[PDB]
Amino acid sequence: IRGSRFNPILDMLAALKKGIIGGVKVHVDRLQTLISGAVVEQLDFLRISDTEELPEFKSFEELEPPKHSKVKRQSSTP
Amino acid sequence: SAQDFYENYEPKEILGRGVSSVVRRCIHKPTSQEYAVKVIDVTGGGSFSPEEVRELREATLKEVDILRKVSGHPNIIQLKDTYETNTFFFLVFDLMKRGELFDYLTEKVTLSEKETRKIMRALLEVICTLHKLNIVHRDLKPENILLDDNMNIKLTDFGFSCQLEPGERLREVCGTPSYLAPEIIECSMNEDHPGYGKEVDMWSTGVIMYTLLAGSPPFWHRKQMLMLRMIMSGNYQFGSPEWDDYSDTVKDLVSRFLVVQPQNRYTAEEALAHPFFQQYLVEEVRHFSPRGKFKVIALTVLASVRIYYQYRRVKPVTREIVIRDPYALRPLRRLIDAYAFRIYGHWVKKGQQQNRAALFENTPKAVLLSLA
Amino acid sequence: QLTEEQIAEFKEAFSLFDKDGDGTITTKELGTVMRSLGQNPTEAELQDMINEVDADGNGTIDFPEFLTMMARKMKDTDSEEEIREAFRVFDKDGNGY
Amino acid sequence: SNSGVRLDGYARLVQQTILCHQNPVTGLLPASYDQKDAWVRDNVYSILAVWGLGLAYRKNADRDEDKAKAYELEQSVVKLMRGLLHCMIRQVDKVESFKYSQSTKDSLHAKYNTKTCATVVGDDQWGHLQLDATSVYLLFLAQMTASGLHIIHSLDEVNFIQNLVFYIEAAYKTADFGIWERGDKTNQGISELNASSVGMAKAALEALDELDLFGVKGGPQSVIHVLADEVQHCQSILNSLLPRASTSKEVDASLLSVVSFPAFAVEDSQLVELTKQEIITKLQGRYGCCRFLRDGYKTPKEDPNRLYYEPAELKLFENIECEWPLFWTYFILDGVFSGNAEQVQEYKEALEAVLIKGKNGVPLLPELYSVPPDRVDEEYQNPHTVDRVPMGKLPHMWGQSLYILGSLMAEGFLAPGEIDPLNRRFSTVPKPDVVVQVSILAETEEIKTILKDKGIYVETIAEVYPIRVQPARILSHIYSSLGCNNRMKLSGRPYRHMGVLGTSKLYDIRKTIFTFTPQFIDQQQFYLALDNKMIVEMLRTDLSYLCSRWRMTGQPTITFPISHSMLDEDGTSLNSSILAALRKMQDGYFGGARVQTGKLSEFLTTSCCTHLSFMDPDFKALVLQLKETSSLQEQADILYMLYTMKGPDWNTELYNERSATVRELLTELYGKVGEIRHWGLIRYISGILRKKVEALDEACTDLLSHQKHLTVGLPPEPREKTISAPLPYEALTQLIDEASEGDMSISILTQEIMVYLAMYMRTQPGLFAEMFRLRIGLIIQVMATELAHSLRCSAEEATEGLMNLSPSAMKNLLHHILSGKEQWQRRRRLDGALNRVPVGFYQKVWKVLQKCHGLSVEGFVLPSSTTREMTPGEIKFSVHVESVLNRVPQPEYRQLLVEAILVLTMLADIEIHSIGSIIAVEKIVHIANDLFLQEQKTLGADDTMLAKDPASGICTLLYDSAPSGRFGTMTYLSKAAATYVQEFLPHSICAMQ
Ligand SMILES: Nc1ncnc2c1ncn2[C@@H]1O[C@H](COP(=O)(O)OP(=O)(O)OP(=O)(O)O)[C@@H](O)[C@H]1O
Repeated sequence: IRGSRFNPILDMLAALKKGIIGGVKVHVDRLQTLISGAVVEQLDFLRISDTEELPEFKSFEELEPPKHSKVKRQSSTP
Repeated sequence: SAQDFYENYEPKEILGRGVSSVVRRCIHKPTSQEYAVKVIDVTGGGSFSPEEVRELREATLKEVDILRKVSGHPNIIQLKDTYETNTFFFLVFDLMKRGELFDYLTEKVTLSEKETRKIMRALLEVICTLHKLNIVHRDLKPENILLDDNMNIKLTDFGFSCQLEPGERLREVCGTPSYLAPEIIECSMNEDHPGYGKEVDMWSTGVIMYTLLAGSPPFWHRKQMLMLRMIMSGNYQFGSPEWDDYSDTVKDLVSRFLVVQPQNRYTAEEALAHPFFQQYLVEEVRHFSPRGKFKVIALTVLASVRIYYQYRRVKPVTREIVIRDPYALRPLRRLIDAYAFRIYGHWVKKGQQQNRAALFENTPKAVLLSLA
Repeated sequence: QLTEEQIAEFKEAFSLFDKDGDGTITTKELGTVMRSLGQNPTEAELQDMINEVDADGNGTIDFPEFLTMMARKMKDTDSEEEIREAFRVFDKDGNGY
Repeated sequence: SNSGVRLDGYARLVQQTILCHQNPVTGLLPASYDQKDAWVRDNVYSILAVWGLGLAYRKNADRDEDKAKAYELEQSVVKLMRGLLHCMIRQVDKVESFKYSQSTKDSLHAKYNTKTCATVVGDDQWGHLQLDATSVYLLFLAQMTASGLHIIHSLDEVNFIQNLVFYIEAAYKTADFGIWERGDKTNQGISELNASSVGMAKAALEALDELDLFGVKGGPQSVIHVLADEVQHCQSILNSLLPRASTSKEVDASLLSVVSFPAFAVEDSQLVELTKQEIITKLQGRYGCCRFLRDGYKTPKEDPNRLYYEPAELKLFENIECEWPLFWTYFILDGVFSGNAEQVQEYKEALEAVLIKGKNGVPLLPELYSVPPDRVDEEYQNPHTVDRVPMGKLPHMWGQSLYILGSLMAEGFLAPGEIDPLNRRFSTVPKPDVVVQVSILAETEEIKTILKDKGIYVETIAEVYPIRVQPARILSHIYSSLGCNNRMKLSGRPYRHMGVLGTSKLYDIRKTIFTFTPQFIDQQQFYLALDNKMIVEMLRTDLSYLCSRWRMTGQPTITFPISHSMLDEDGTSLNSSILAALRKMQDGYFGGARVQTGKLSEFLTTSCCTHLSFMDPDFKALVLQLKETSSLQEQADILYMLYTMKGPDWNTELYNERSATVRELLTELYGKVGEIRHWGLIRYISGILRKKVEALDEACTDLLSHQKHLTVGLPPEPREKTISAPLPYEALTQLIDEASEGDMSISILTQEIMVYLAMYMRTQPGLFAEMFRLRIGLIIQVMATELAHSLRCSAEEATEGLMNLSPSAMKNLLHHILSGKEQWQRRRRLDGALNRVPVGFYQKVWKVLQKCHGLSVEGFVLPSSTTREMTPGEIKFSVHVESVLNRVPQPEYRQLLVEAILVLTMLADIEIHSIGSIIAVEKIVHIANDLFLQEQKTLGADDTMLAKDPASGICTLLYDSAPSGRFGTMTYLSKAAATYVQEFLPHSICAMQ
């Protein structure tokens, strides 16, 4: 999102928000609304596993802001 | 450029106004500071010719040059960053949470002895520092001096102040009508007197001290001509019921600070050498003959006897005297003066027409006022 | 105008006024000095004296305040009254000197 | 699992406490006890626990029992919401009638009956105006819709919701009965503005800004369009009206519901902390927090079987007010929501003790705790010392539901992001900055060329064919057709003006991008746009306004066409002011905003674009004389007479080819005069046309938000009725016209003056300080007198000069007078005319009345028995004091009385005693005048110096005398007051300190 590539990303995001991108119709809404009322896949084999310790899975986490430069998403600056 | 200033300083709510300037707070984005930014235009809304614009630009560049000359002084205001655009001036300074000396003085009417002592000490320090660099401010006014959270006074308005050289004198006529020396009026009569000098700042300090102590400017009249004649004549007087309860050192300092003759006026170094600003911590060279010890013992006994009489010399309420004259009681006079000032505290701003001495009328409003 | 000897005498008097060096004459030290001299001022009278001598209500006396108080002018009648009172206090014995 | 057991226990507790009174068929829960009545707010707050339990149960999916329980809870919530929606649609007539002319008799009833969804009470036996309940219902409906639940279900229901939004958006300028449904402290059938109401309404409008009620499957035809100007006005009102509760209450515990989890409608976290601290200091008790100071609800006195309590609450209801644990639940919610953990633990520990057990050991939250009648004096002498007893609704559904929700939040079974999917938790995050974009368009080729040779590149009106530019009236008429349903007798949004925040955004209709100019550039509506200095000044003002808040997503865009009216006399170059403004903005800085010049197509790439789906498909002798007369002022005069006698709408028959009515001739004359720029008959034309300044009601409510009183016209005793509450535009215009009477131009001058006052209040809220009431008539008299003094002319010449001055001159003169800058007699007259008094004057007068039997002002009397009835912080006491002091019609005498009162207060501070009699300030000032005359005679002043007032008997030198000094009037007033005190003392003085 830095440098001269800032504009194409905004154009693609606006195309996604409009409703149709690349000849394909898409819908934009909150994740919680989309999840509710939808079919969910069940993976019950993990519970049946006899492993003493359940494996730990690392999920995507929010990246904390830096405390040295504090780049608060400045302009494109070509 | 302007883009760098915009990305570096964030305009905020207005903190002050001028003849053609607006003062607003700014925040230094890399540092999250609380500095102040001053915005002054060039064309004045298209109301003046480009000659006025170029004169204003020259004044601003002279101001920033003089300020950068004296940069680094903690007592003097500092110019952190300067910017120049086609139609706007951007300057960065240090913001203070306290107002100017005018606001504090009009709130407190009269300040304490320690406060006035430290204020004149700081003013003497800054003026002697300026003299060391051959700079004349000649615009020392109570409104033009500010304060901070530490009750420290910092001189500002350096747009007026310019560099000087030995052997040359200036001739411009200006300033507050009550803040002029006999030198300026002598020069401006027709052509006789050479020009400006150094003692203008000394009389500025004197009138500052007089205004802070007595609560009113030493010279004030309903007519411009009368007040300029009184200032030129140098016929100032000390109030009878106001200056009685003060130490003699302040009378002497004010008297030598208001001397009409520039040659006889005390220098800043001479003022600093006075015992009023002199302080002592500890010494071990106080040795003399037994005659000195006897004199010290006698003086100590005299001082003890003097303080032994302070409580018995106090006066009672004396309600009858209050009926005849409410000015006899100093606390009552101070209270009524403070109440009167609080009633009319919204008519004290810049301008010779209305000032603190307007509120006070010591002269009797009788047939004698007709004579002039 | 003052003198160096006068300044030294005032400093010595200020130092001797308080038993402990703290820059203040202190109400307790002044009361003890008064009792030692042979006087018993009232608490209200002492508080009134402290308030009158001081320029505000802080309730403490500094050396510049003492110097300013000693700088007052008694004129003529007050001076002779003061010296007569001092002589009477000093002349406790019935000798006339 | 342990979590499953805890959830089962919580569900059992909820079923046994709240859900046991589900009341099928309708689904509206009874409001506890033997009431058999349903409150919409109570039901909405009670359903929160059920909604939270359902949300928690939904997470533990993949099981039939858990899925069934979650579905049952969600369907119960949906059924309750649908029952409330049916209840509210049952008063479509009331909603539509309230949409025009806001009155307490037109709003829907707050009290709704049980099953069969009928009305249980009449329209006059209860307070049927509570915008807070409807607004919180809308906000919670939006929250549930965003969560995933389907509640709003029909296009007719969507239109009804839009009508409800239009009904609620006017909350910032109307007075309701509040949450307590009792108005101020004394009921007396009165209502007043409440901060909670406007805050919750603003939060509701923010929640429904662009929400899709049909969910992910919804289309463009099922979205709400909510304007941002009203929300910003509400925010400003709240910011200027949240150092206390309201204009009458110093503090209310209901203010927590604005600065906490419910609706999160507050910014400036420092103000939130200050409000919480003051609420804790003034309301916290041993069994919760009291509702507000001086409340008599549930008291052992005051005849509980009575209403409209008389003003006798001096000390009866003081220090013995009841305490409600629901505010403790609100505090624990606030602690557990944002970032607090220790506060949650301490508040839970405190609340666990005040809990009362029920059947089978069930927790129950009592409604309030009341002081026993026997131990009343002990509580009065020793506050918060006696022990209260539980009484009221033992199973308080609101408090129990709030406590259950808080406990579920604290236990970790639920997250803050579930109840608030609309991310309202970060409303206190500071806004970094905003960049505003502006565009300049030339009407004609000549303007474009004139801009070109001056180094500015613009685009003409043409060549931008994909983009169309019209004034704001078209946008207004377009929005007036929003939410219109002929079958349901819905008239849609009424025609209202829009601020600069509405025209800034871009609009897309019929697949075409539309840009609208700001509403202020319409010279047809009013003559204010004619002045160039006015244009640039309030353009800077609106730029600053846009740069300040900009709460709406996207970048803004401003269009500034350069018309033909601001050109110079020769008509060949632009004026200095507009050229300077363009040059300043070109440097990326104008006023207090950062701007950048550019092309509209460039701004189209990134801006705020909105799509409007709803727009998809002898008389003859007089006429001859008027035609032939010169002296255009006399021509307008004759036109006014013709309009007065027989020209309301009758054709004058001036022309033969075409019949033009009187209005056409008036418009032609106004257009002709606008070119010459002569302000001699412009006011007359404006008065004849009855043109009114736009957003006058907005200015009035902004002025009244600071606890100020306004009076219209010169004051006689009978007329000039004061205004204390916000008033509709039609009634305000009627009052202005009635005050102006036949002077017509007086109304226009008054309009200009109050609009200037409103403009100056926002920019500099320090000049109007210490002022309690503002009188336009007195101000007009003062400016006329000042101009006459300056010009040394007559009153008629002064009025003519005032009429001839430009609006910028009016603003400059008003600013100079307000500052009070430019002898002592004139200054005293100006001070008295504007009734300027010190800030602590009210407190000093209250203390004097406490320490004295009364005050005599040479007429009537002011008893000291009123000090117990009122408080120094109450505006009623201040207005009573002002009315008492307003009897004397001499401003100099008023100032003399003020300073006499001040010196009397200083004396009463000096002397510790009770006067025990009535003191006359008139006698005091007379004694002071006599003493001054005697002193002047002794000094040597002759007869011409010792003058006498023609109608006051006061020496002119007294008015000319300075306040302080050796011979100032302060000393004489003090001497006179002391002499009066000695005259009213037992032959001695009692002044000691
Ligand atoms: N750091 C600051 N914070 C707030 N206000 C300030 C600060 N520095 C200066 N000011 C104010 O801005 C003004 C500075 O003087 P300026 O030259 O802009 O005004 P002026 O009308 O030309 O005349 P003067 O020099 O007499 O003030 C004063 O009104 C002063 O109170």
